[PDB]
Amino acid sequence: SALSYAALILADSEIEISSEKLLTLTNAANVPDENIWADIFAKALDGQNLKDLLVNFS
Amino acid sequence: SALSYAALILADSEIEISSEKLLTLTNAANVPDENIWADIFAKALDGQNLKDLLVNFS
Amino acid sequence: MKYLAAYLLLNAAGNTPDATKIKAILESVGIEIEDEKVSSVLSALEGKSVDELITEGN
Amino acid sequence: MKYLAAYLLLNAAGNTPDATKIKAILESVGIEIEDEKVSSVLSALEGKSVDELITEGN
Amino acid sequence: LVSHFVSAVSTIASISLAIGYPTLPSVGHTLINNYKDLLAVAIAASYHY
Repeated sequence: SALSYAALILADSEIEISSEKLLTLTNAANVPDENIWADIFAKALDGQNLKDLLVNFS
Repeated sequence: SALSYAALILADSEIEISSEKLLTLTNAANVPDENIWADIFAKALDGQNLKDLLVNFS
Repeated sequence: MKYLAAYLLLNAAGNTPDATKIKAILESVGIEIEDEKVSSVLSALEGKSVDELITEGN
Repeated sequence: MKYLAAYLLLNAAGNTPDATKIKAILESVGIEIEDEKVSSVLSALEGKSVDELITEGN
Repeated sequence: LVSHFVSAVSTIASISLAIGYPTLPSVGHTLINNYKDLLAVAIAASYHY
């Protein structure tokens, strides 16, 4: 997903996963901003260990 | 890869993985130096735990 | 990693290259791109079906 | 280890022996080679298909 | 030495997969990491798409 890929790149670069930072990467890609989808994405990502989730999975 | 094998030998020998040190092992092998490939390699290896990466993997 | 997520994110939108997009996304992240890392990823990408590689999961 | 990486790196380039290369790579590392360790690795290497051993991964 | 070779081969292979440094063996796996990690964010969370 463009939104999931944007989150993993933002964490790899060392920058926080928020609405501004996702919006700038999303705009550079050329994909239109949709308020509901990135708001939703930050909210799922809130309270998460990105590192611990990333590795297990079937 | 000659570049990946050069990195693991440099860490096992106890020497830092930089452009000079990779270049000397690469030259001893007889493989021509290419600036872009060892430069990416040092850059990819920057900020890494070589030890932690080495062990898991499917 | 930065590079991997950036091209993946673009692939979801459906298009990618050196300056036009890869450079643009990482620059939108606020990070300085290493050229060698972009060049390596692109050279690897050529003649590959990204969708097919995804279809096995590993 | 030093020895393992050195012959592997050469194998990628496609060629290897006692003095000509094994000794040359480790010396390029800046390390003094133990002859007994080179001799043991070479003696083990004889009549082995390195590519086949790689094809199972362990 | 076979065990050590195969383990050395895995160290190289590992380094390759994770690092993303695309000569012939590593490549298809390196692409997969960037997913492995996305598909993945879904499993813990509780947004459904």
